[PDB]
Amino acid sequence: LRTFCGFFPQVKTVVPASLGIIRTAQE
Amino acid sequence: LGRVLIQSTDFHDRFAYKPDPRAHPNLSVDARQE
Amino acid sequence: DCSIKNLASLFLETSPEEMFAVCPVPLFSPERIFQRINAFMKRGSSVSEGTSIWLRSPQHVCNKLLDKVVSRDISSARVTDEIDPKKNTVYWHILASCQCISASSAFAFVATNTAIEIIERHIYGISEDSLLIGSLPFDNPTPSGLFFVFDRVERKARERRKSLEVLKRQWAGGDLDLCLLPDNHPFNVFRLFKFDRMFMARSRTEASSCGCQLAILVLGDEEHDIEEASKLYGIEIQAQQVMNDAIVELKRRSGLQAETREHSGPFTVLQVHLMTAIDYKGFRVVVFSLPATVPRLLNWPQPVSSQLSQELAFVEQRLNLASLVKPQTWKGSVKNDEILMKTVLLSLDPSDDDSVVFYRLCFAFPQMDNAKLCERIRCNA
Amino acid sequence: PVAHAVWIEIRKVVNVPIYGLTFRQICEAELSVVAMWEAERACAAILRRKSRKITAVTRCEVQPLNISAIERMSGSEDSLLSCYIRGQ
Amino acid sequence: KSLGLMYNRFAGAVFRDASLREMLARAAKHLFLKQMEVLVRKKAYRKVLWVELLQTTIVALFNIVLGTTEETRSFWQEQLLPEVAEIFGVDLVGTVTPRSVCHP
Amino acid sequence: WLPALRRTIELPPRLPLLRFVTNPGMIPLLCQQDADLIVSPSPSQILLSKFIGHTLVQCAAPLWRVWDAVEKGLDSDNLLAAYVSTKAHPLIIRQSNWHLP
Repeated sequence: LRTFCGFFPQVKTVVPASLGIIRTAQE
Repeated sequence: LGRVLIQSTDFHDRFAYKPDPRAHPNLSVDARQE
Repeated sequence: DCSIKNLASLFLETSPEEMFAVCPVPLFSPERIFQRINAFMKRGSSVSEGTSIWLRSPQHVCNKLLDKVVSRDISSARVTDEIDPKKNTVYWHILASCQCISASSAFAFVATNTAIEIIERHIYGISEDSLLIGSLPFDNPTPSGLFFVFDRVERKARERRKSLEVLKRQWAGGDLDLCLLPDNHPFNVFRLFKFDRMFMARSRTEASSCGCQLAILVLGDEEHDIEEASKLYGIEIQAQQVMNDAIVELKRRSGLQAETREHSGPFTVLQVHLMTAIDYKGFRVVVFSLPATVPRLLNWPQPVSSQLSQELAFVEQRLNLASLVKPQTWKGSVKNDEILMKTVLLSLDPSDDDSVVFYRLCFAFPQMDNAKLCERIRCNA
Repeated sequence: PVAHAVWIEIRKVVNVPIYGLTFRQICEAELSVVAMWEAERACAAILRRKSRKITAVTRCEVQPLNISAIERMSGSEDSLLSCYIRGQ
Repeated sequence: KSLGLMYNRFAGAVFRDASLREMLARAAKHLFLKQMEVLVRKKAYRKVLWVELLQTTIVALFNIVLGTTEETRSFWQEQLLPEVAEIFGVDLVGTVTPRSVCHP
Repeated sequence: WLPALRRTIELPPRLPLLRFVTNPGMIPLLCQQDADLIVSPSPSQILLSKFIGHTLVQCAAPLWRVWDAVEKGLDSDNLLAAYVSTKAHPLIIRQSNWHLP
């Protein structure tokens, strides 16, 4: 139990900023 | 051992506090109610 | 009798009297407990056929009596109309903890019995047969046990050795054989300095077939003087008392948790280590408890989910400190120079590793200074 | 009638003087008794057939040896050993 | 990384201490990575156990950034604030004494 | 000669019965009449804490192994043996706690 405490992974994936879902909401 | 050791004996100067020397002692132990 | 004999009545309105009317004030005599602590001996499991030694040794016995103290606890204990034994009554538990401290004190009487005969038979006895007067030429032999006179004096000397044999018998064990344990034994984990002397002491009497008290006599280590080597054992004894206080809480809380939760492996691998320092004539002759097998140093890099790492984290968070034992790797052999500056994990057992003891905790509290290693900050501080 | 079995029911070993063997290894092995109609004469192969090997399941007791001697001589891999090997 | 220019131009208080809080959060991020550089250089993962070594460095950093003791005021004025000046480009060493943004 | 004694286990002050010694209110004594007309530590609570306090430290006495025959004392030939020379008798250890009295 005392081996996972604290740290959590920060993930920064590659959602493309040109898809139709993002483009509709941004515009 | 809580009680009093004593030497039953079968001009002593006081002021030297010391048991009297004697060969073949007769030691016994009685509590100090007796 | 001379016992409590079923502690009953006690209804909170009885009297200031009737307390001193049905009780002694040795509530348990020191004969009733010792005639049922020899039950904690012959009733025990894992005795194979007849061969026990480590099980009956006072190192192990006082631990299992501690495992009986922690069992059925205080909050559900009941007094008064509980005349039936073998239940969770306070009369059972006051009987049980009195077995625990009688096991520690019986180790202590054998401790001071073994203590005097080390320093007299091997050190202060070769120069005690004669040489009262130093104006006469004082020629005392060196102690090799460590590595015609007038008729009146002769007959009173025969009276002396005969009468001192009565001292050595009865109250003490009826004489005891010795072993010298040369300077290559793997019991040197019990030892701190290279110029210390080991002495096994059996019973050489009917006993309870236990015997096995080894002692270490402090003498120094070259630039470390004899007062230095003695005092470091002294701070070691005064330090193991405090970890013994943290560890009896580990027995208590882990026992309470494992009982109440699972009433719906081992008990604890951090067992209590019993010692006694002496300070007789000019030396300290501190006595340990003898293991059946060799002590082996445990490597502290350990599994996270293992028992030894898990409940050491509880002992640690009670002591309000940080990591006591440093990361150590133990392939084999010793060095005997540059005495070990770190606390270690002795693992005294023939069976699986379900009973360990602590040692060298004197090198866990810092050297303090402002540099001599006897001057330390106090363990309770 | 005639014979076609024996169901040997070993209960517990007592003082096997296991020699050259790290005390630890002894209680970290797989103590197992293997039956064999003499003739076989310890035919290695037989000592593997999962029909003659009753392995232990308890914890073995690597006690010392006589004591008051090997205790002063140290080392002495010799160790009286036992285990409640319970099985037919 | 150009938040230092915003700290000088912010007039109001809620925007000033929010940018100040962000720079000090990134500061203790950088000093944790700097100490992590030391623990990967000195090859300590072979001797001391790894994850609890990570945990004891984290609780040492939080006790030394957030604190009501003198080791906190000495650690800020000597290590944290000078490192703010090199990565965010503003010399705020001497005016942001730790009882200004000590809030959780 | 007096041999001293400095041990690791005198009387470990985390035993579950030493809670009864420190605060004698939680001893599980029931009552027949009304409980609130009793002082909150009753005399049976306080006195039983005193007996349970003697018994643990009497066990902590290192002489308690032969304590029944300490009271009866040494007879004649044992007293001569202690009288011969200044040797540590196994009945006189140096007191270094003052806990029994």
